Amino acid sequence: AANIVLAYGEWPEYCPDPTRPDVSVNRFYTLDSKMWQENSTGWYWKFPDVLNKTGVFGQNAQFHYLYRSGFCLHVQCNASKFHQGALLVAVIPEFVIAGRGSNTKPNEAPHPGFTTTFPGTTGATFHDPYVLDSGVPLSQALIYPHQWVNLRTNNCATVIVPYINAVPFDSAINHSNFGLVVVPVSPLKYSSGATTAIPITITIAPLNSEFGGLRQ
Amino acid sequence: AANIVLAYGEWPEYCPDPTRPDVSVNRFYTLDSKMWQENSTGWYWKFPDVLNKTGVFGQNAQFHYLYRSGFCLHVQCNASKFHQGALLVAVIPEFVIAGRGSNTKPNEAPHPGFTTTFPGTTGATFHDPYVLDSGVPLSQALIYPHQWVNLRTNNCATVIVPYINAVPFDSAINHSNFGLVVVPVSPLKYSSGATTAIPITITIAPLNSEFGGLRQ
Amino acid sequence: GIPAELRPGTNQFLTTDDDTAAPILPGFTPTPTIHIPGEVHSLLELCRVETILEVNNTTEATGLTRLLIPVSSQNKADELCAAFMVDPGRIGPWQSTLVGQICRYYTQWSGSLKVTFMFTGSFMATGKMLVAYSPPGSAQPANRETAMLGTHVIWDFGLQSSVSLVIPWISNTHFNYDYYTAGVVTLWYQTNYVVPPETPGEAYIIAMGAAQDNFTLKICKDTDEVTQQAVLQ
Amino acid sequence: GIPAELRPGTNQFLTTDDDTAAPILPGFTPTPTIHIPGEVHSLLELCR
Amino acid sequence: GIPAELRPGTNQFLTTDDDTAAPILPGFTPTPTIHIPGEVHSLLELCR
Amino acid sequence: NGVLETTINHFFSRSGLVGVVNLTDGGDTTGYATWDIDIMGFVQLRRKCEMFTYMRFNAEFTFVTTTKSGEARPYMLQYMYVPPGAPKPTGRDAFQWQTATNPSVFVKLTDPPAQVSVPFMSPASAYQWFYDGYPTFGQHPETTYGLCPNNMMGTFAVRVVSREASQLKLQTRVYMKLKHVRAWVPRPIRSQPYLLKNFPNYDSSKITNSARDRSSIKQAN
Amino acid sequence: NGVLETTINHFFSRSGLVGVVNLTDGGDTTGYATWDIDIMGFVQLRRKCEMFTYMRFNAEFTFVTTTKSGEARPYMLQYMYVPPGAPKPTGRDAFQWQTATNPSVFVKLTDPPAQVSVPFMSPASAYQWFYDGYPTFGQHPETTYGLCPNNMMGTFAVRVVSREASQLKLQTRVYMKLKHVRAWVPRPIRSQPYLLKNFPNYDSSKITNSARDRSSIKQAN
Repeated sequence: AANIVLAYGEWPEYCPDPTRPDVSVNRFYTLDSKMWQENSTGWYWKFPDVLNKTGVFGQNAQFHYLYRSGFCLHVQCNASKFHQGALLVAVIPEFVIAGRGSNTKPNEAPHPGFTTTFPGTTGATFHDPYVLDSGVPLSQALIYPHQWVNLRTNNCATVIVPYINAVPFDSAINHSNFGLVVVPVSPLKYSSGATTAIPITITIAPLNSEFGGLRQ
Repeated sequence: AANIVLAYGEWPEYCPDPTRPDVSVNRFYTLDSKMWQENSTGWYWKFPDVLNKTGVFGQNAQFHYLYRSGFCLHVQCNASKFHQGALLVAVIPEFVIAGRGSNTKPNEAPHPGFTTTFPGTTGATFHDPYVLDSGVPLSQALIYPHQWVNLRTNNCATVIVPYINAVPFDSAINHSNFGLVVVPVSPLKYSSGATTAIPITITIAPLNSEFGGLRQ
Repeated sequence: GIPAELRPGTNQFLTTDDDTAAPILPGFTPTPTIHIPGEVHSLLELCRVETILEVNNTTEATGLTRLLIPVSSQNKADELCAAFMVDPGRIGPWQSTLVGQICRYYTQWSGSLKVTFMFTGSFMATGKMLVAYSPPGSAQPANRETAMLGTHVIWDFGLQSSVSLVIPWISNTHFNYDYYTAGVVTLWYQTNYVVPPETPGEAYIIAMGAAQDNFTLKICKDTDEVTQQAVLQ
Repeated sequence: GIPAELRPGTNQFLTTDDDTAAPILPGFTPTPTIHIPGEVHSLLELCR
Repeated sequence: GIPAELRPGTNQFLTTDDDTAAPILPGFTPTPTIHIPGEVHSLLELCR
Repeated sequence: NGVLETTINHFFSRSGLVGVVNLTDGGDTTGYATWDIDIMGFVQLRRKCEMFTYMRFNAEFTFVTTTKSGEARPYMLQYMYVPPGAPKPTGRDAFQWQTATNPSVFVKLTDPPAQVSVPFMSPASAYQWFYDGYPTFGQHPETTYGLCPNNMMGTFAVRVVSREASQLKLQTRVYMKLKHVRAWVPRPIRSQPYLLKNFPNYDSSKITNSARDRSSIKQAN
Repeated sequence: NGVLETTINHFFSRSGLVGVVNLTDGGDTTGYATWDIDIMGFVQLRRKCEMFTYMRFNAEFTFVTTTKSGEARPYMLQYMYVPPGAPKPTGRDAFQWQTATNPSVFVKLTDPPAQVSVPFMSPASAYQWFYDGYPTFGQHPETTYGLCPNNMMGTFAVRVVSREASQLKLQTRVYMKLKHVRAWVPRPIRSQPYLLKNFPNYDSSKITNSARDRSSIKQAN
């Protein structure tokens, strides 16, 4: 709670005068924690996906043709004072993974599978995080809205992101607005006898939500 | 002290709002006098060089990456009323000597040696002064800031020169802002029995100095 | 009609020129623009973001470990940990940063830069480092003692988990024998790395840097950073 | 005279362009328009 | 468009002429000038 | 010190070569040439507009046409621009070329180049070069990932105007200037080389390091 | 009595010929021609701008191109200007020519000449033709004396636009006008002839006297 990252210096707002679910969708969703250990390579969550199949929020999104909202993300890491490491918590818009294992043709180019593109509630894991699986240089990932969660210092990272897109409304199932990337820049180290695997808990509050086009 | 030559009608100033050595560098430096005799061909001193290896001023210039200052130059000639002659004291910016002894090619063209280009504290001596070793016509050297020191009349010549350059700051070791040329236009003549060689003393006060980029 | 006379430069196409080209669809009105957050006006806004330098780039750690420089218990006090030249525009640690990659598009730059360190060791660990900057024209500092006499910061981990050092000024100038001498920044062990029992005795420093407000660039050019030449198909 | 310089796009005929073409009959004045009911301005009027 | 007529002296390059040549780098702003002492305006200043 | 060279608009100025198209007349099968508008074509301008996410701009095209030997001759050319959604010419003599809604510029080969401007054509408020998702709403059962039709900017087609076929051979360098550029939500700029034209795919085995190596960490050049 | 002819700006006006470059097409090895911008090239304009020390101005270049026989033909040409610091074209077909940041002017051979302006390109506040010192800061241990990179004004390169090679042969007279001229801290003007292009070096044995001799001192013509 010491520092919040407010993405792009702009707060979520409603449609700039399409319905609102009152306060009904306002509450914390707590994802299954990820277990971070010496060799852990990082994780990511395509965001207007993670909540698609779970919760009251999930029933709205699957049954409505258009969707709009921002989010508030809290990433906590519980660990002792004898553990050490650092993570990079970043929210990167329109995160698009890429086919690796090069075969360059019009035909056999190895495009990612759906389970690899949209991971679901359990998120996915980077094959090689150095490029963020985008082919892009992770060392530059600090451009995006980001926070360092460093076990030496505060263990929490919170980031508010507004709704961003070229259009006011878009489908919740097909299009994933932003992904959430968590990478272990400096590897986790611990002395013998300490607990081996450190959990990572991400809590997400779909604040300021809108829906439309209900399907009976 | 009767007449001072103020070069280009403009006084030295500090950086037009990079540090200043208070008054610490303000004092006279007196170079080894040059001994002028019947056949003497003239002398020159590349100026932000002469002081480079000598004095408190010298330690600053060698240990700082950037340099700025003007100067005040006093040229005295001691001699009797039975001696006669004239000297031309001129301060000529960006004085560049030249390879003589023509061989014209891209390769074997006889460029000057470092000891010939930057003479040091003892200055250097013109091979053929008629061209000022620039290939340029000495008879036109009166363009520059200059003074005549004529043994018939006053024996002193003083010239204040401001810092001039295309850039505000420049290196003290590599770049020589201006040279100081002293030539015996009309040769020295004396009757038999008089002292044969007349001394020439040049005193220089680095007024209004600045330094920067110290090197431990 | 109005008497006119043609001048040289007629009937020429200058790629960098500017003038109104006739709209192919005059009556078309484009979709009005909405408010999209995070608009970028200047590239300088985009340089000031501090991004990670690779200070360990050599043929040993190849991977994400290429971004991290170590510290250990076995290293005695008063010896060098790591050093890197500070220039955005040449090869090495700065090619990973934005300021480093953004300077490839411009021939001349100058201004102040900002180098920042972060310590990933344990909360129980403690020690000190001396991080010092030697201006251009001065060579690699040979000893901590001579390094101290320059511009330095004593940085104690237990107190601050992060330190910052502003290099005062740096710019390029021409007119491989020149080899563009610039400053270097070294990172020394002030004291040996102290760690309690049952705690890892090896940690990483992570270094990142960015330009400051007065940093400017000029004379645009294309990058040699890509040899690709038109993938297409 | 007035110094001028030609730019690309000279001597081209762009079908969608707009500019005054020289009237073939300058002194001709057409029959003045009367009021005919049911004038159509936009096609949207015609969609509804 | 504006009716124009070309006059003799069209398409000629006169070495001593004067007119704006199109800047090869329009968006380039050169280094601002500082004060350098001893500026020369006329050659007469240099004859005296 | 003038900021104007670093503005986002000056960085995309300066019309470069976005494509080249060749034309030969047998008169019937292929008497024409077509070029889809794509600014991803070459790698210099691609790498620049892939450091952003949403971009909104105008395009200005200049068509430099010469012959194979290079010496011109007063043949007339037709540059047809078929806006996105219109059918493309299927032949030199096809009825596509007389469609009134496809603008054209008739210009002779011996003239200065022909030049036109294109507005911002998207239904969306800006282009987006990075789209995470699927274009279809039909519940894709699950190569169509990432490709959004919204970025179609249209097409040019070129022919020689004549009743019979003229045996000349041409190629057209097409230079594009990019005007009134607004850009949003920047990205990092790509380290890895490009493999497929339209897709981010890279090579996992050959990955190149972002910074050239050196001798030892504690020795600085 | 009008002073305007003696001003420092009028004295450098009046575009003269600063160079000439020849071009021949074998198509591959050398299909192009390059000319570095140097105003020291000829001895008339050199001797004028060497009577000053610092000068700041603009350049305006006009390219007069003809054929070997002299009769034109409508071939298209490309004049590329590579600003200081950019790599120069290494071949007719090299990728250097498609670089967007190198401005170009496509003009046909039968047109009036092509004309462009160059700004003041130095990082320094003015050019300096006389530099006393060394360019290197690296403690030169001690032919590099006097040569400062700061005066590089860039380069032009010329090619013929075509897919195949055209067998014509060209030469380009390039006239340069010098605008908005400011000049500082004058020098004396050179008596001795020039030997090396870029250096003051002169001949010590052959020195010529500044004023032609006469019969006796006390007889005036």
